[PDB]
Amino acid sequence: KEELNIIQGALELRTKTVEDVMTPLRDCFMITGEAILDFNTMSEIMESGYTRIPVFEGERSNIVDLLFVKDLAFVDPDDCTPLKTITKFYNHPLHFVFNDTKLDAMLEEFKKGKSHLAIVQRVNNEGDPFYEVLGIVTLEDVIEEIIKSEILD
Amino acid sequence: YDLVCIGLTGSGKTSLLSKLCSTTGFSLNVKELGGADNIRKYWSRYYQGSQGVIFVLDSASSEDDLEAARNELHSALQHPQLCTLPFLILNHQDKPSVQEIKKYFELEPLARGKRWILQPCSLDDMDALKDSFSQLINLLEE
Repeated sequence: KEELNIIQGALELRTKTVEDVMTPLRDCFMITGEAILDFNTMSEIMESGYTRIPVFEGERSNIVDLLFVKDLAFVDPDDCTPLKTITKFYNHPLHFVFNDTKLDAMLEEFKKGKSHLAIVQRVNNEGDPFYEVLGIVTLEDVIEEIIKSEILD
Repeated sequence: YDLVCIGLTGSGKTSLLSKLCSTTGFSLNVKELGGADNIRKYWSRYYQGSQGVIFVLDSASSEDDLEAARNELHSALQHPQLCTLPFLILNHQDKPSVQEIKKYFELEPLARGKRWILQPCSLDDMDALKDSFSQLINLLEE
């Protein structure tokens, strides 16, 4: 009956990890540090719909800053302001979470409301082991998973 | 207890930490991160699973280095993984101005109402460091 759907959803959530629901790096919309916030780039940014865009330097796995769409409401597209100005001025925090982190803990990290996007990194391994960037995860993703489980209502 | 230490002079700070045990990466489980300019941007890759921070700043350093220390402390203060945690702010054994640090770091207005402690410490003063760490552990117990 209904309790069956409840238990199934709870099991699906408990088993699910952030790695399962994250968007892998190949699908993530990003932007390089060398970019300039001219008229064309703002069209490309405003069309993707993402509110927060990771900003990398050199490689897509080397994330150095975050870009907020609300920060692009006051900019004029003719001055051709470089991205470095906005990034260095705002300097938003960068959230890093491991791939093995579970839905509940990662969800607890968002509860403060100080952040909405984290970067999923893996403990990779010869050669000296390192952190490997897999993708990005958002509060929206975990909430979409929870409502997709149809537990509530 | 997992703690993180970030500060200028990353090898200098790891030497100050080695003085307690009788760098440029992952090192009471205190992980000391490097203080080089390039590694400061990648600092945030290690903050997960921390219960407190030990921020070290060279008060005797040049004005620009002090500016970098103030900016780094401000970035650490508002990080979601570190904002809810208590962390202690500590420099050299002998120095040629805690009030100046409070006024210029703007830690009175912003750093208000949370379990944060700015305490003096010197490499030649072991007992003062012990008392500062005792206060930090007392905050960690909350």
